[PDB]
Amino acid sequence: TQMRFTEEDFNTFTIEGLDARMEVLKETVRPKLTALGEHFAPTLSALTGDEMFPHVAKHARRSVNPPADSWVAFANSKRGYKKLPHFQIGLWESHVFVWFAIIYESPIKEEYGKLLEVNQETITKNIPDSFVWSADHTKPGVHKQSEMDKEQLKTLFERLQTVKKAELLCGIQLQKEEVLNMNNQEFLQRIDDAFKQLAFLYRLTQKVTQ
Repeated sequence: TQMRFTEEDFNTFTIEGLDARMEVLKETVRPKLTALGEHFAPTLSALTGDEMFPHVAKHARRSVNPPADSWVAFANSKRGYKKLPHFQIGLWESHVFVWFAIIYESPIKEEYGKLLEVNQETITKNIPDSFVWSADHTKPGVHKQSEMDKEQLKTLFERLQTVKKAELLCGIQLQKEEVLNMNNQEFLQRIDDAFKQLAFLYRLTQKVTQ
């Protein structure tokens, strides 16, 4: 099946109202998120060495506010993903994102933070300058690695262990124009390649999570 997002998928996030937007989202975006979940779960399991399970994002059951983005997450749990380091594939009306994430809900984000600060040279070395970072998955903004200061990436790890609502996300962005002009396989390959680059970040946390 086709998993690459088309124009009607990005445009779904412009529909006004929770009810109206949700009716379209369950028709355009969600089916593709679920397909992406079944497709990439085996891959991440093979890549990380841990059993990975897909989790399509919920909206109406969690918030009364219309979602500006949706995604499918992958974690080493069959019931959830928010409390563990995970991966994500999603989109806003402007772009598609692929993340390795540690969000506020993670009860042990303080340890991950101290561990990332100790491997800062290795992380900088293995994460391409074309990648991006984020301290909050609910805001579309990101920080480009190419224009990331050494102190900036360090403070980002520090705030992860200092500020309770600070997060850590690393991945890539595929602009709407790019996604609309590439084919399915090229789309799957961009995501697949990003997971290969992001895999070592999961392994670092793998150790601290016992």
